[PDB]
Amino acid sequence: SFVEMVDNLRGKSGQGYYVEMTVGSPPQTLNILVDTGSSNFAVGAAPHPFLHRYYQRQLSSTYRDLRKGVYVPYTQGKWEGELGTDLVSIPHGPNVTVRANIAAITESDKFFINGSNWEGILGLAYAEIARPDDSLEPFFDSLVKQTHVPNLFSLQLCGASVGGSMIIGGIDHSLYTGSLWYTPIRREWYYEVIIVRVEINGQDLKMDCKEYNYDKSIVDSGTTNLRLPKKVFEAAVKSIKAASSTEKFPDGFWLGEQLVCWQAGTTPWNIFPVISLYLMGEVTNQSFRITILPQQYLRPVEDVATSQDDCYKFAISQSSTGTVMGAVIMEGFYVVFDRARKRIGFAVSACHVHDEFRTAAVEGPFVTLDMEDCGYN
Ligand SMILES: CC(C)c1ccc2c(c1)[C@@H](NC[C@@H](O)[C@@H]1C[C@H](C)CCCCCCCCC(=O)N(C)[C@@H](C)C(=O)N1)CC(C)(C)O2
Repeated sequence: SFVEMVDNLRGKSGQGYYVEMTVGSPPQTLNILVDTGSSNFAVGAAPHPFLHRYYQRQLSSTYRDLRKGVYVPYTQGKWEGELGTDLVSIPHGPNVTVRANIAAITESDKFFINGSNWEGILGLAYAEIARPDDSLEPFFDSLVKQTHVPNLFSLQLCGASVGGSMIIGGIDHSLYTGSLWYTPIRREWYYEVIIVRVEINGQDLKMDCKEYNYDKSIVDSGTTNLRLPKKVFEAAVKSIKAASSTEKFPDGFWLGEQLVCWQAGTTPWNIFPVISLYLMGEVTNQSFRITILPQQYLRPVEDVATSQDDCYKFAISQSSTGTVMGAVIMEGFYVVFDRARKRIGFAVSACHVHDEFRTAAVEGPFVTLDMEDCGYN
């Protein structure tokens, strides 16, 4: 019954992907942002200028207050609220209903986005990072523990405003081509992985592979960009600037604030390089790579000056808190979060990103020595 979940995600570019859910009794319908970078299920529960609707506890006969507060500070944005429980279901998901923890958001800061169509957040990562502490069982743990839904999910995030699929409980073989390559989940808190090699247009960055994972690398659908630690971001940008020196862009573009434009249909894709991330494999001394096209890290932005040009923002940004494989990296791949086997699988998506010459890829096997030395401590 996975066909029912195909195309159950929507979103706007740079504004995440959301799925429809219901909370309470009688059911209250809300759009919920799908976030593999956090572990709290939370929904707006008080008026807010950017909310079209909100969770009204006073109307749900199944609401149970927990007499406990909560706040979550993300990389950017934060909210606070009240903890409680209620019945939750996913209309275009498994045909079940679970009692789960819910944070009713009463105040927020730079969290809700003006005109985004979602009103809450579904953190799908592990208890270790739940707020206030790891005793607040996350939604997906509740789902698996109360139903027979198998302990895994897969995300097919599509670019161009955007759609996708979240298969809860398995893999839908019509959503990808080729082979699935698995990398171990290093530790169950974020979806942490180990990057063992980085190449740009086929040229190795020749860095201590510990630099790629300082102080961690994660798979995070709640983050738009590919976020790279200081030393890696500098090497990658320098490499990307040189490959595209044919044309000139403001330094505010390489800082991810200014947008570059071109005539409608003349974007010089061929001057921007492909980025290959090599990930630790399942077998000794074995890795595999995923190749990112520029159509992925040049995020198209809606120019409302003259809707006659193609404009983009550079979606690779600097980090001081580790590598983040954000939504633009996940886009065009089918990503399997195999919690049951502590591994994350990658395959070319059915909605893969098109270049009339190059293609995104997931290729292996590759031999890599001393992969364990690349994890940071
Ligand atoms: C568990 C939580 C406390 C936490 C704390 C730190 C933290 C993360 C999670 C990890 N995931 C972060 C992730 O969950 C958060 C979730 C967002 C607030 C969800 C709402 C906005 C979704 C649509 C616009 C995305 C813009 C974007 O890209 N935004 C807002 C990054 C900067 C971000 O922060 N997105 C990443 C990392 C580096 C490990 O840092």
